[PDB]
This record gives sequence, structure tokens and C-alpha cells, in this order.
Amino acid sequence: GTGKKEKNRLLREGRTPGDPHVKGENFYRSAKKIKTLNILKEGKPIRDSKGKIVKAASFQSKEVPKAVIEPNRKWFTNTRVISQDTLQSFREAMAEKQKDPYTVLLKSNKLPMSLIRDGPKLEDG
Amino acid sequence: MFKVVKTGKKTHKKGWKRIVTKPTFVGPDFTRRPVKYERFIRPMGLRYKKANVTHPTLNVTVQLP
Amino acid sequence: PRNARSKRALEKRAPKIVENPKTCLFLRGTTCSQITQDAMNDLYAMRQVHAKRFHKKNAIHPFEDATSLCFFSEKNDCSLMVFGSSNKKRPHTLTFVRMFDYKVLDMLEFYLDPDTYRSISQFKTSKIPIGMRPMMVFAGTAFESPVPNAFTMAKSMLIDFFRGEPSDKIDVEGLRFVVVVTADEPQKPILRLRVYGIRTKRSGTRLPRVEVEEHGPRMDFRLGRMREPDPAMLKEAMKKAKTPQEERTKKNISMDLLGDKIGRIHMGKTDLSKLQTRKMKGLKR
Amino acid sequence: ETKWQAFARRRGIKPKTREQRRNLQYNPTTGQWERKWGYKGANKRGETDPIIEVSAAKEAMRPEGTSVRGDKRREIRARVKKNQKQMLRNQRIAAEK
Amino acid sequence: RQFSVLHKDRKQISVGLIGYPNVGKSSIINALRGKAVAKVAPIPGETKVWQYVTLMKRIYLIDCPGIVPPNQHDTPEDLLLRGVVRVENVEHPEQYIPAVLRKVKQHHMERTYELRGWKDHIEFL
RNA sequence: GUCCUAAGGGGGGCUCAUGGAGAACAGAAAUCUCCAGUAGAACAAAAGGGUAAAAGUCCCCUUGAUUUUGAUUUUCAGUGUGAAUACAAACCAUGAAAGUGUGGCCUAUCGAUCCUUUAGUCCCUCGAAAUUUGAGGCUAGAGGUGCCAGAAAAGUUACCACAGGGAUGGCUUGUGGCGGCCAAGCGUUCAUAGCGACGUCGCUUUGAUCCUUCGAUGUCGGCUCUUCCUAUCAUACC
RNA sequence: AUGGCCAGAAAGUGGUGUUGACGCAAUGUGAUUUCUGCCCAGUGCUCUGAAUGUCAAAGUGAAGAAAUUCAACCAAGCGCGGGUAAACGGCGGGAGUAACUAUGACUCUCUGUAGCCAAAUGGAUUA
RNA sequence: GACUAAUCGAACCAUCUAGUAGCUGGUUACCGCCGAAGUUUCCCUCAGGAUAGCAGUGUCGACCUUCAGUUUUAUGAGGUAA
Ligand SMILES: Nc1nc2c(ncn2[C@@H]2O[C@H](COP(=O)(O)OP(=O)(O)OP(=O)(O)O)[C@@H](O)[C@H]2O)c(=O)[nH]1
Ligand SMILES: [Mg+2]
Ligand SMILES: [Mg+2]
Repeated sequence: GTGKKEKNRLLREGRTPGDPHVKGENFYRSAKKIKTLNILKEGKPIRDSKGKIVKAASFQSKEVPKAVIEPNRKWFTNTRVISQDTLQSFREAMAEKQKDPYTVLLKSNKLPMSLIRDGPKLEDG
Repeated sequence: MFKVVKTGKKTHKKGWKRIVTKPTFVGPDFTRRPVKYERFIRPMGLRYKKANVTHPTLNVTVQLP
Repeated sequence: PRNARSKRALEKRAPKIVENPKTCLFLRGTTCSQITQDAMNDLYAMRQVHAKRFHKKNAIHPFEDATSLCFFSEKNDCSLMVFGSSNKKRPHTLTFVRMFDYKVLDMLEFYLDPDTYRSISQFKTSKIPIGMRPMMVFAGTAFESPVPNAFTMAKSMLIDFFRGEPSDKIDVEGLRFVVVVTADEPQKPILRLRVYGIRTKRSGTRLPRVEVEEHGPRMDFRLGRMREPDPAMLKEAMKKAKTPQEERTKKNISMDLLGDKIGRIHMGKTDLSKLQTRKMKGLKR
Repeated sequence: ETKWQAFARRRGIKPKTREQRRNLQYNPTTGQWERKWGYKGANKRGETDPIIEVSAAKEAMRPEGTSVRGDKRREIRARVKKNQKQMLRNQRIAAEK
Repeated sequence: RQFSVLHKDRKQISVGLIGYPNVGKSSIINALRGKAVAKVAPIPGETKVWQYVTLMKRIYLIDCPGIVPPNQHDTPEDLLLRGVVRVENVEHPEQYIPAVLRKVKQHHMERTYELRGWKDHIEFL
């Protein structure tokens, strides 16, 4: 055939020449698979001969960041708005909402449910 | 922020899992990742959904989701 | 496009999923008669918002060469054209041109009857407001041909001429003017273009009684020379783009009345006839 | 697809988020918010500052007439020229296709 | 598999099995896998910790220990008859025999033990 | 080598190049006034009909340097409150208004002491001599990763082994956080600001419900036995 | 059986072999009882199928004065095109309609207080 | 991964062989005269380098010029108190 080398495999698969590769990639391993399996091996810091950490482990960087918030006009506006017609339509939708055992909920709609759900009963109130 | 979670039965433990030590908000329809692929652990005891929000002009504090 | 205004112009001229309303260019040849000029003036009065008008003489014969038409369409972003001509063989001719991607898609000639032609100013009536879209009626048996011919083509291009701006809603005050095109299958048939104003009267029922009165212009045409589209270019022209605001249908996926995404499961019929229960010692006689 | 888009698709390079690609950064030393590029950007830091400390070897290798205040503009223009040449190559390939 | 298709956007789906002890959760997992992957025993509390079993490439099964929701109307006799506890570690097991004799028809007991003619539970035992 | 509250957007006012006639210096060419001026100027593109109370040029307002929402489009996602993207809506700017307009453009990277390539006539050498090919050296040119070549040497060891190096504190205790108000007082009294104990006010079931227990990286025990502390359960006194 | 599995530096070398499919060799599973979710066709298995598409050495042809250069030709394998141990894998179905056939795309729809059936039993709750 | 002469994830014996180690341990009389130092500047870092600076012995040159971690004067910065 052509050869079982990695270069021959790349030439057979028609990869772009000069593209960088992650260490450990082979016929059985893709880049994302190599990253996923290297996640399991992550977590050990880099130390010198005397045991002092010279490079910290992943997500243990010990460096204190600058926690600042920029001035922005987006902070003083309304993120979500709803109209009265849409509110009334949602109230009607909750009114003839019915239950069905063979239908499952996959993603809830982010709605102001306090303005849509019917109020409590008179005796409870 | 993160603490190292040790896993394994040997004396030498694997340390890839990180647990969040601060309160977190996970959002609606939250299903946790399985343990084999859960790197960041957000515990159920530190999850909050509501906050006491004060309106500066009206001087009213209301618990809001 | 260094300038922001030129960038805006190129972005407006760029192809879109939801296209802009079509622009019509009104132009005439080197020799164009006064009746043909009046007919183009009436059509421009009907469609003045989305039309541009040329005022010079163009030495163009569209059925021989249309490179100048393609150049004008590219320069003016016009996808419909009304071209006026006059000749000994063809005394008063309106050349309706529809184009696709700055190339000529199809063309059709109309021969106008000079004796029965009445302009809009010849009727002392209240006229259509500027920019208002008229209603359309196409009548006769000439437009129901199973094979695409001159009359079906004329119906399609008159529809594109009188479309205006598409809209999801309309006020009931925008139903006051109607354009009626009548033609019959048969020596050559006459395509009659009329405009009427609509008035409503009491009839004692819920539905109003409609009465019409002529608005102008009065045009009589004989359908002339032809240029049909190529099948491939016609296919690309009649391809319909899909709006992002319409959801691709997925099986067992829906949205309920509250906006929640709902999935449907199918249990199937329960068949316990193939189940053998345990032969316990207490159940054996 | 351009050369970068093909390379990113092959290498799994996700596009940057809109909060990440903002033209805004916090300068700690001045304690002020400044832009990464553009008018008065961080890429042209010190072009209008009163005191610039230079290296003796740097003006030794510097040609006559040029000053230290234009080196950042020179390097920015070089990067702009390289990016523009790559963009023109991509446009030529797309027009060929 | 229908649930997996409904959640095809995820990498997989997880199915956790819950119920009382000794209802058949580990047995259901083993039956669905076709292989004895979870420990099964008639004694309650065989499953003490949660266990992952990879059923398919996109389906995981989670075995859980048997739970008993507390209720003031539930008696130790009711819990024992539902199968919460082991009968070896209970005191005076003969007091629960009348509950069994009420729950089971008499002829079923007679055909099970080939014995008849008792008046009460102590005589039967 | 310099200069700029950036470009852009909206609204308003004005008309440009040029020619003629005039005005101390000023004389072809400086500034000013009038007339005539289809744009022959300027701005964008490459009209065979771009723009004149404007698309030109000056003023006013914004300059907030890339907003929010989406069960929708496309792609991706072992970090799935989804991200990027398209579309739509809302918001925003401006104007009296009709309206108008924005909420980016791009790109793998590495060498330049590098890579590829050309010429040498009157350049030198191929060492027994010469000629013709060829080859090396030296010199002088050309282009710049589309046509300038290239840039794929992984793990595991709980079967193990060797050479070494290691193994916060006169802290803590009984009384929450955030935000507002009052406030003796401290200050201030050419500014009347700023701190402030004591408090107070908002958020965090008619004796109910029991059908909402919310994640081990950090590990304790048991026996025997002695002593100490008081932050006292019991016995003594009050 | 001028065969398989091996061994040897080689050998006119040795073993299986004083052997021949009810045998030898290599595997997986592991008494008996129970037992083979449905469905293929992506990786892989193999194909007495077409191609020269990739294509070494030797050989062939042309140019030059020759070194040399350029062309075809090029076995096995690969590739292309077929049938599967369908092992791994992947896998909601059921009807259609129409694009013609290659990719389909679209529309509709799914919810017996101890019996019946099987060659006494209906079992792994296995002595 | 068991056994193969108390030796087994490759037995024992002799040799190459005084193999290699940047790692560990150690490194032998007296007196006298001087006598220290930690980003200064450049380079892809850690499993990195040079290099400035500080020192001792000898000399040689007219050991010639004098210089100085100091003050004052003139003038900057600080016009800041007053
Ligand atoms: N007859 C019959 N018995 C069953 C069935 N399923 C389970 N069993 C029996 O019930 C017992 C319970 O089995 P488990 O798998 O341990 O069920 P569980 O609820 O998980 O028990 P825990 O481990 O305590 O939680 C088993 O010993 C089986 O013998 C069944 O379908 N039919
Ligand atoms: Mg059990
Ligand atoms: Mg169990």
C-alpha cells in the first residue's frame, strides 16, 4: 500500500500540509479526543527540584485579577419587555392550558409568570 | 475560587476536578453533567435563585428571582 | 466602498432573502409617438413611487440587442422596464421587460390601439392617491392556458407591475380602486386594461353593494413579439428563498401556546398476551 | 471559505465572543479604561508622552531623520499591509472560484 | 431511544432509576443491558451507592439505593410487607403473620404449604 | 515629520469651478462687491442620464468605540446561565414632523543571518596539456509562503528500580447582610459639605404541613488509665 | 500433503508425523437449565470484478559527443467498483407522496384471586 | 509475571570497566598581607544564559595629570509655606 506512518496517513487522508497538530494524535485519536483524554491527566503543577511550584496547575493560578466594571449605558436599560396584548394572550394560553401525559417539556419559555398565572383563591387570600 | 477534588483509589490521587467554593446561579432546566465529564462542580447547597434587590429611588427592598 | 453612503447603496443593491419592491424604468426609443408617451406617462402615474424616468432618446432595439438594457438595469437597480417605440410596422408599441440578475429574463411587446386610447385626464373623476396599491382583477379564458404563452406572461408581468409593496395588513380604506385586465382565448385577441373607482352602497345586509366607475386610463393592446426565459435561468428566478422567521419543521417537536418547546413520545399498544405469568406452587391445583 | 476560515474549521478554533472582542481594556497603572486600538489606542501608547526612554543601540541602528515616536506607527502600518495583502489574496481566490 | 432523539442536542441522556428497595431497579438495568452489570439480591439495600452503566453511546443508566419517604400513617407492618426491612433483624416476626394471612387468600396458603385446618396464625405456624 | 472632543448619523442654512466689471498697497496670481454662470467645482464611482433650497460646503445635537430579546436560520459546543451568525422586534440619535440612520472591517503562524531563481562577458579552478559539456568558488542581480521550499519523535507502570531532597498563632467566644431615615456628638462655620455610637424601617401557620432529607479532596474511633480548666448538668449556699 | 502449524545461522535439517477432517492447529465461551431486543451496511472481513488511476528494480524508445535528460511500460499492494464474520458499530417506528434513478425532501399518523397459547413444563428465584 | 540452586518484569560467573552522574559524602601543617557580592545591560522561558559592578597578585608609565557619594556661588525642579 502506501505506509502505516503518520505522514503517509496524512497524505492518504488529504490533510493540508503544514497544519499544526496536538501531541499524541494518531489513527485512533482526533484533536478533540486528545484534549478530552488530557483533561483527565490535567491537575498537577510544575515544580522545581526543591518542590516549589514554578507553574501552577490548571485553574489554580493564584494571581489576583483586577475586578473592575466599566461604565456602560446597557446597565441602566430594560433587558426584557412585554406588551399588554402579549400578556393577555399568555393569560389566555394559561387559561386553556391542559395536561397531556405523552408530551414532555424540553425548554421552558422565560416569561414573567407572576403577571401571567392566575391569582390565589379568595379564601386563601 | 476553585479547590482540587482528589479522585482515585491509589495513594497518588488524580486532581483534575475543580469545585466552586462560592455561590453560583445555574439557570432554569439545569441537568448536571455526568461525573466522568464534570470538571467544574457546582454544589447543590450553594445554588441560589432569588436575591434581595433594593430600588434606590423608591427605597423598597423586594425579593426577586 | 470607502464612503458610508456608498456602502449603504451597495448593501441595498445586494441580494437579500426578502427582496426589495421592484423598480421600473420608463424609457423611449429614438422615434416614439405622442400616444406612446402618454401611455408611459399614465403607467408612471400609476407606479410613480417605485419608478425612474429617462428623458433622452435611446437608439435601442431590444429584440436585436439588450446590452444597453442590461447596462441601465445594472446602473439604476431597475428590474422592470417600459420601453416606448413607434414604427411603420409597429405604430405604438410598449415593450415590457422583466430582468433577473441584471440580465434580460423575458420580454413582451404590446401594441396600443390609438383610436380607443383614453388617458387619465380624459375622465373627470377622483383619482388614486400617490403610492396607494390598487386591487387587481384578471378576467377571461386567455389567462388559464395550461401551456405558458403570451397571455399568461402578460398576466404575470402586469401583476409585477401592479404589485406595489407587499404587506401583511391593509386598511379597509385601501380598497377604493381596481385594475381590470380582460382577455379571451380565440383574429388576434385584444387585451383590455381598465381602471375603476370603487364605491359602496347600502344593500340591507352585512356585505356592501359595490358599484364601479371608470378612472382611467383606457388601453387596448394586441400581444406582440416574444422573448421567453431560458429554463435554467427561469428555475433560478422562480426559486423561493426561505425566511429565518419561519421554523423548520422537526418531527415530534412543537411549540405550545405558552412558547415552551414540547416533545411528543409514542408508547405504543401494550401487548401482554405473550406474557406467561409465574407458575407458582400456590397456583397449581 | 477563506484560508483562515478553513484553518479554523480544521483546527476547531471557535469564534471569539462579542464581550471578548471588545475595543476596551482596563489599564491598571493609570487606573483608567482605554481602547486597545483606534484613536488614542493602547497600540500607540507613548507616542504623545513627554518622556520616552530609548536604548543607545536602538538609536545607533536607527536611520537618520527618523525618531522613536513613529516606530509604533511603522509597525502598525506593516501589520495593516500584511493583513490587506492576505485579504486581497482571499478576494482574488474567491473571484476565481 | 425516543428520549435520546428528543435530546439529540446533548452529548447523551441520563436515566436514573428510583423507587422502594427490592422493586427491581438493578434487575431492570441488568435486563436492559442483557448482562449482569449491577448486583441483584432479594435482600433489601443491596445497592448502597449510585452507579453509572453505559447502555448505548448516548444513553446512561444510573442505579440508586432504595428510598422510603417518611409518613406518619405508615406502620412497621406496612413497611415490612412492602419489603423495606430484612426479616432476620426484626423482633417477634410472628406478629406480622396475620397481615400476611389477610393479604393472601386461604386456599393459596393451603396449596403453597400443603397444609390446612388451622384456626389462627399461631396454630398455622 | 506633524495635528486632531474619532469617524459616522440626523436636522438647518448657503451655492460651487470660471469669466466680466470695479476696490490704497495689490501689480497675470492675496482680499472684498456686483453680474452671468446645469454643475463644466467638490464628494463618490467608473453612465450610454450620480448629486444643486444636495449626496457638495459650513453650523446645532449625539459621539454611547460595536446595546437587549428570541421557543426562529446556519455552524459549533466534554466550560450546553449556550456561543458565533442571519433575520425580526425593541431601544437609541436627530428633527416641529413626515421620516432618516447606526449599533464594525479583516486575517492561520514561523524564516529575511531564510527560501526560490538569473547572469558573469574582459572572473578563477577542476592540480600531465588543450577544446567542448559539466561542476565548484567568487561577484552582481530578481521575487517574497497562490508560482518561496518546508514545518507529524506517542503513552503507561498498583510488577518495578536508582541518585537525591522533604514531611495562622497575646489567633479565638453572644447577638446577620444590604439599602434608607433619625441622631447626642466630631467637624465646619469666606465652602455647610463630610464621619457618626444609640436606634428604627424594608426583604429574607388562627398553635400548620408531614406529597420538596439538595454532592466525602480534607476522617475518625473504641479500650485501659491519670491529671487539669470552668465556659456549673447534679449535689451545697444565695 | 511440493499443505497447515512450528523450529533452525544454514543444511541431502528437524518436529507435529508410527499423523490425514469422528484429524491437527488457533481462538472465544465455559456443567445442566435458560438463552439469542429489532434493523442495517459506517469501520472492518473478503472479491475467480473491472481499471491502469498511484505504480520500485529490470527491460523499451528519443535527443546529445557522452556523462545525462525526457517519455511511455510498470507485478503485488493501495485506490475504484462488488458480496459480508455483519465481528465492531450505529439504530424511535409506520404509511405514503412527487422530486424521477444517485442525496430522497415533504405530508400524515402513533398511546385470571389466577388466563390464553405452546411438546409435563413455561425455568437464571438453577440442585 | 509464577519457577529456573536462599538470586527473576529477565538467573549466575568473568571481562569491556577504574563505564556515567550535573546528585550525596569526604577532601590532611602554621603564621603573615589584602579581601568580596545578589535584575547593571542584553538576549523565548522553565530543567536558561552571558555581562556590568565589587577583589587579589604582578608589572610598567613623568605614580604626569590632580580629583571628590561634601559645602558655597549662579541657575533649574519643587513658587510649596510664609
Ligand atoms: N418474579 C420477578 N422477580 C423479580 C423481578 N425483578 C426483580 N425481581 C426480584 O426482586 C429482587 C430485587 O432485585 P433488585 O435488582 O435488587 O431490586 P432493587 O429494588 O434495586 O433492590 P435494592 O438493591 O435493595 O435497591 C431480586 O432478587 C429479584 O429476584 C421480576 O421482574 N419478576
Ligand atoms: Mg435488593
Ligand atoms: Mg439494587
